[PDB]
Amino acid sequence: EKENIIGRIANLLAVGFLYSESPTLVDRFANALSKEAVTKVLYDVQRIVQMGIDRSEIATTTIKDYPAVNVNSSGAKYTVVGYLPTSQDIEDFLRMIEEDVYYARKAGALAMSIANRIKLG
Amino acid sequence: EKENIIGRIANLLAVGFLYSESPTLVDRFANALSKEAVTKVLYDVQRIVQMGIDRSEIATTTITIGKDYPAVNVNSSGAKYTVVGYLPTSQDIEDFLRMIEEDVYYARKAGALAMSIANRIKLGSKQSKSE
Amino acid sequence: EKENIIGRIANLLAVGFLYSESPTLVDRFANALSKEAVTKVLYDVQRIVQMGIDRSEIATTTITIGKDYPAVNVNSSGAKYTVVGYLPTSQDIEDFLRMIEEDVYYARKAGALAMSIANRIKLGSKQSKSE
Amino acid sequence: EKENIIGRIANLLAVGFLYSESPTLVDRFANALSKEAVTKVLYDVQRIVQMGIDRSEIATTTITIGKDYPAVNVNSSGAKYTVVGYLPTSQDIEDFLRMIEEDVYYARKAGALAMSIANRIKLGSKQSKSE
Amino acid sequence: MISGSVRFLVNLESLNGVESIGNLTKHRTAPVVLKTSTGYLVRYVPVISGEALAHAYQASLVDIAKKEGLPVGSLSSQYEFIKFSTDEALKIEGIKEPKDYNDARRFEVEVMLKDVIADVGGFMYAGGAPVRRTSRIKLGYMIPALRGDEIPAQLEAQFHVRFSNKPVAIFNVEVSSALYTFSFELDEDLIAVPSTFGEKVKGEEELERQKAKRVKSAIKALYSLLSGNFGGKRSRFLPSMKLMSLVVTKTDFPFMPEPAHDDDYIKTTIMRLGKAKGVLNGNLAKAYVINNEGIEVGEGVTVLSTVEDLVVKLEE
Amino acid sequence: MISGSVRFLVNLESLNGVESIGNLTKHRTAPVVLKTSTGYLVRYVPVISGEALAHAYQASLVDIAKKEGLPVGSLSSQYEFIKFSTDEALKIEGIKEPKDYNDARRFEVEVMLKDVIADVGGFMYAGGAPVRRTSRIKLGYMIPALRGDEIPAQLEAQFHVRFSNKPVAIFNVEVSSALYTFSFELDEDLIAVPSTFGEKVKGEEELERQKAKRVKSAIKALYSLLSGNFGGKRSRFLPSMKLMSLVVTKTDFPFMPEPAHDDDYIKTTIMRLGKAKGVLNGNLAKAYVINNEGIEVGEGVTVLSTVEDLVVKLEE
Amino acid sequence: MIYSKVFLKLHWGFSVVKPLAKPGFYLPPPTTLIGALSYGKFRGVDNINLGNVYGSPAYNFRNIMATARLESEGVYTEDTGKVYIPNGRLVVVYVTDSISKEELEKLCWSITRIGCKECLASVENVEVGEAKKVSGRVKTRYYFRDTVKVVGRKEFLEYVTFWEENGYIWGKEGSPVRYILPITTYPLASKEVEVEAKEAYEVGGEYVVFS
Repeated sequence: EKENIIGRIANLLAVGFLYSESPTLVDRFANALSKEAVTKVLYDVQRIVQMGIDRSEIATTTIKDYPAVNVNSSGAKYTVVGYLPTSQDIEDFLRMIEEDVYYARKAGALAMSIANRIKLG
Repeated sequence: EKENIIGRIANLLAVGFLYSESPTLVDRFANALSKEAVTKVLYDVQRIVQMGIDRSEIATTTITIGKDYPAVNVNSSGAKYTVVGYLPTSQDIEDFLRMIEEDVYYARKAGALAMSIANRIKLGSKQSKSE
Repeated sequence: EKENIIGRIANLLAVGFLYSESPTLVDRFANALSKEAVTKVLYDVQRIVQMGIDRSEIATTTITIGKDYPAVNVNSSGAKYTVVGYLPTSQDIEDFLRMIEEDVYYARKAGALAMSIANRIKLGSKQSKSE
Repeated sequence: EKENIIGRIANLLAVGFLYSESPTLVDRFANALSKEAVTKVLYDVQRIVQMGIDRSEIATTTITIGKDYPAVNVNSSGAKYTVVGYLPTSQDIEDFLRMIEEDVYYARKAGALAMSIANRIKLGSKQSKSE
Repeated sequence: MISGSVRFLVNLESLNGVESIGNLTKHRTAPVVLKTSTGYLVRYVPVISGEALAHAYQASLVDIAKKEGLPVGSLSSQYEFIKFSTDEALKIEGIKEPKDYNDARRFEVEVMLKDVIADVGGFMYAGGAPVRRTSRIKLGYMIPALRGDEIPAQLEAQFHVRFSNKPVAIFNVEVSSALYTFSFELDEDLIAVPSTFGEKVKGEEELERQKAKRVKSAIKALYSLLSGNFGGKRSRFLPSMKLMSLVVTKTDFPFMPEPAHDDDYIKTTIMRLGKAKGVLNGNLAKAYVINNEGIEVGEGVTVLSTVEDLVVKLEE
Repeated sequence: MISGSVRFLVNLESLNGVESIGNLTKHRTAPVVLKTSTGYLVRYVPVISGEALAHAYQASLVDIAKKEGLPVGSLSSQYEFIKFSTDEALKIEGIKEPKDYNDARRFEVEVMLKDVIADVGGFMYAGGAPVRRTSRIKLGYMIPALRGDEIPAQLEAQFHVRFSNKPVAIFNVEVSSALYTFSFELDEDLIAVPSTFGEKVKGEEELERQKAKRVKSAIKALYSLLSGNFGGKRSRFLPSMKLMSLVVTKTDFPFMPEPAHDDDYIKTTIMRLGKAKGVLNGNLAKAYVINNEGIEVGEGVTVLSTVEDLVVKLEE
Repeated sequence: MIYSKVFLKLHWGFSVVKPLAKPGFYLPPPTTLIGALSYGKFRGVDNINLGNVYGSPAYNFRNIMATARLESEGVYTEDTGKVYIPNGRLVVVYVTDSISKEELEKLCWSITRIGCKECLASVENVEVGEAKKVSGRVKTRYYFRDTVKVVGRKEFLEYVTFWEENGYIWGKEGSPVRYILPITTYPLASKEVEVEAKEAYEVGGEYVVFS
C-alpha cells in the first residue's frame, strides 16, 4: 500500500501544480531533506486544492469507471486519474518520510510525470 | 470499555470534522504530545458541535442499517452526512483524559479512527453525487 | 501544592463560568500575557461568585461520590450544577499570583482545567434533560 | 514589612465588613483611583470599628489554632466571627498612605485580601449552622 | 605536540557549498543515527570538511611568512597551493628533479629551503623517485554536537532574485545553523626537520638557523583558525561565530583530548592526560581551558580569558 | 581594514519579503540556535538578507561617484547591477572578451576603469577565460539580538482592503518589530588595485591617479547603511529606526570584533584589539564607539555623538 | 603468546579507499592496524631503506596479528567512501609474540589516527594479558579469513578483499586475499557468529579466530 499512498500523494501534487500553474511546490517536495519541508508542502498544496474546491474549479468525478479529479485553470480543463490522499494517507506518508525522505522524491517524480503527460495532451 | 470510549471520541472528532470541513482539529489531536493539546482539541471540537446543535444542523437519530443503530446526522454546506454511533459522555471525556495522562497513544488511536470514519463518509457522498 | 492551588483556581473559574453562563472570564484568563489581566479576572470571577453566595445560588456542600467530598452547588437559570472540590483561599490567590509573576503559563493551565470541568458538567446536564 | 502592613489593613477592612455586614467600604477601597478615596475608607472603616469597640461587640483576643495567635472577635446580628491577626497601628496607616501616594495598587491588594478573609469566615459560619 | 578540541556556535552561514543543481547551491551533509526508545532515526546534518580549514590556515601562514621574511615559493606567492607535485612546478621554480633514491634527501632539503609551505604543509612528488612529507598540522571534519537526544542543527533554503529593467533571474541558497565542534593537532617538534634517513647534506645549518622563526610563525598561524576566518561565501553571508569551550594540551608525546560531544569532556581529558603521563614517563604536560558555557572543569588547570592569551602562553 | 558591529531598534517594519501565498505577503524568516539556561533551543526568527544592504550601499556609491566625477558604467547608471556577467552586458558596455589566460589581466583593468562599482563590489564573467574578483565590502544577514532567553522580536499579520463602488480586493501583509544587529567589513587597502597576477598593462597609472578619490567615496558610501536607508516597501510602511550602539575598528591586520549579541560586547572587543595589536606585530589600531543605551564601555576610548562625526573622522 | 585490547574513541570516523569511482571500506584493514600500531615508535620519519628500495617505515611489524570490531551503529556514505560514526567506539585486539608486555603497552598508548590525516581517534583505555589457544567451536565478532568454515546460519557474511604485507612497498600491488565480515549492510553494526575455529585464542572473554 506504500506505493498506493505515494501514488495518491503524487495525484495531490499534480492537481495542485495543474491548478496553480506553478512547479514550485513540486520542486520543494522533490528537493526536501527534512520532514519540515515535506509537511510544509503537504499543507500548502492542500490549501491550494481547498481554494479550487471552494471555487468549484476542482471536483471529484468518474471517467470501467475510474475515479478522477477535474481541474479548471485559466480556461484550461485537466483531468487527473486516481484518488486524492486521505488524512490517514497523509499521516502514513509522513511516517514514511520520518523513516526515509526518498518517498518525497518518488512522489515528486510521479507528480511531475502526471502533470507533463496532461499538459502535453 | 477503553475501546468504546476511544470509539465515542473518534465519532465526536469525525462529526466535528464533517461539520467544519476542516481536518485541523483531527491533525492536532493525532499529533498531540501533551495532555494540553488533547484537552484543547476536545474543547474546540465540542464547541463546533455545540454550534451545529444550536443551528439544528447536528442532531442525534436512529438509523436501520434490520435493527436501529444510534447515529448523528450532520448537515454542512448542503451536504448530508450520517455518523453511526454515540457521542462521548462527560464521563467518557474524563476517563479518556485519564487514559491520555497515562499514554498519549490513545489520542493517535482516536484520531486514526476519526479520519477513517470521515474518509468513508466523504467517499460515499462523492460517489452518490457522481451517479 | 502548586497543582492543588491551580486546581482550586480552576474550580473558582468553573463555578463563575457555570453561574454566569459566560466563557468571557475564562477566555481572558487563558489568553493572559500579563499579571494585570490575570488579577482582573481573579477579582471579576470572585465578584460573580460573591453575588451567587449572597443570593444563596452558590453554596458549599459535601457529596458522596463512599466518602464525602467537598463540592460547590451552583444554581443558574433553573439549571443545577455541582463542582467537586474546594474554592481557593486568600493564600491560594496570593501564591497563585506569585506563580503568575514567575510564569503566566499557570493561568493557561488553570483555564484549561476550568473549561474541562465546565464542559463535563454541561454535557452531563444536557444528557439527563434529553433522557 | 510592606506585606505585614497590607495584611493588617486587610484585617481592619475584613473586621469592618463582618461587623457592618456591608461590602461597600471594601468595594470603594479596591476600586480607589486616588489617595482621597483610600483615606476616606480608612476613616469610615475605623469609625465602624470604633462603634463596635464601644459596644463591646469588637474585642481583641488570643486564640489557639498549639501557640496563641492574636485575633479580633466580632459579634454582628447574633453571628460570631473571629479574624486572626492584628489590626493596623497609626504608623501602619501612615506608612500605608505613603505606599498609596506612590502606587494605589496597594489598596487593591489589601481589598482582595480583606474580601478573602471575610468570604472564608462567612463560608465556615454558614457550614456550622447547616450541620 | 599541541593538541586541542574546541566547540563553536555558528548562527547563519553557507560555508561549504558542495555541488549545484538547477538554480540551487547545496550545502554538504552527512548521515547520523540517533538512538530513541522506539528505535533509531537517520538524520542528515551539515558538515564542513577539513580541506577548507587547511587552505585557510596555509593562506594565513603565507601572509605571515611574507611579512617576517622567510622564503616563500613562486606559485605559492599566488594563493595556489599546488606544491611541487609535477614537473611543471619544478620547471617554473627551477629545481633539478631528484636523480635517484640517494639524492632524495638533497632534493627534500632544497625544496624545504625554497618554500616554507612545503615544510609545514608537506608535499608529494610523483615520478621515478617519489618523495613524501606528511603535514605537520592535522585537522578533522566539523560536525555539530551529538549531545542528548537532540541535534541542534537546522538547514533551510532561501529565495533570491536578480532585478532587471527588461525582464526576459532566480536562484536559491541553502543556509544552515548549528553548534559546531572540531579538534586539531600540531607537532612543533618536527618543524624544520628533514624526514628521511641518510647522510647529512649541505644546507641543514640554514634550517637549524631558521627553525625558531619557522616554529613561531607556525604557532602564530593558528590564531586565524581559532578566530573564525575559514570557509567560503563570506562576502554576502558573513557568519556570526562565538567561542564556548576550548581545551588545549601541550605535551612531549602522543595525546588527543576527548571529542567535545559530551557535555563533560574537560574532566575526562584531564584524567586521561594524567594516566597517559603516568604510563609514558612524560615530563611536560600542561593544559589550558576556556569555559564560557559553565560546564564542569575540575582542578589542575589554567583558566585564560581569550585566544590571544592562549597564543601568547603557547609562544612563551 | 575597517570593521564594525551595529545595533538597531526597529518597529512596525516590513523591509524584506519572499514568495507569497494567497493574499498574504510574507516576511523572511530563518532558524537560529539559542543557548538558554536550560539547554540549546531552536527558534524561527525574521531575518533580512545581506544582498538588500549590498544593493542599497552600491546605489549610494553610484550616486556619490556620479556626483563627484568618477567614471560609472552604462547599465549601472540606471541602478541595474548586472555588472559584466553575461555577454549582453559587455556588448552594451562596448568591451572585448578575453582570449586566453595571458590576456585576462588586461580585461580586469578596462572593466575597472569604466565602472567604480565593478571596482568596489567585484564581478564575475563566466566563459572561456573566467575573471574573478572578490568584493571589497562584505556583509551578512541582520539577526535580532540573541541576548538572554527571550528574543525581542514579533511578527504579525495585518488586513487591508481596496475600496470600490462595484464589488466583483482584500490582502494581508506581515509586519514585524525587533532589535536588530549586524556586522560589516571593508578593507580600503585593496581598492583601485588589480587583483589578478600578471605583467603590467597601460592605464594602471590612471588607476593610481584616482585612488584617493575612489577610497574617499567608498568610505562616504557607508553613511547610507549607517543611517538606515535600505530594504523595500518604504512608501507606505516607512519604518521608525534608531541607533543604540556601534563599534568601529580601524587596523592594519585581520580583525573581527564581537557580534553584538551580549550587553558587554564593547569592553571585550576593545581588550581583544589591545592584545591583538601586540600579538600580531601591528602598527596602527584605533577604535571608535557610539553608545546610546548607557551600557558599560571601559576606559581610554573615544565616544562619538553621531554617525556624521564617525564618518568625518574615518575620512580624515 | 601475548595479547592487548584497546578502546578507541573515534572523533567522526575513518576512511580507506579501495585499490584499483572512489568507494571505501566498511572496516579498517589489518595493514592499517599494524601501521597505526607502528606509528608510535617511528614518529618523525617517512622513509627507511629496506636494503633495495624505500617502501615504508612499517615493514618491521609485518608479523603481528590484529583484528577490530565496532561497538555502535555506523552509516556508510559515498560522497570517496566514508563510514560516519561520530563519538562511537572501536575495539582492537593485537595478538603478538615478538616484543615484551611493556613495549606493546606503551605502543598501544601511542595511536592518534587510523586511515588518513582527518581520522583522528583518541585512546580511552588499554588492557594486556596472555592468550590460551584452542580449536573448538566458539562465537566471535572480529572478522576472520575466507578460508574459515561456518557452522551457524549464513546471514551476515560479507565478502571483501585485502592485501598482504607485500603492498608496503611502492610501485607494487599486494596479493588479493578474501576475507569475511560478520556485519549488517545498512545500518552498519556488529553481530556475533559461531565458528568451528581450528586456531582461536581466548583473550579475556572474547574468542578470536585466525585460521
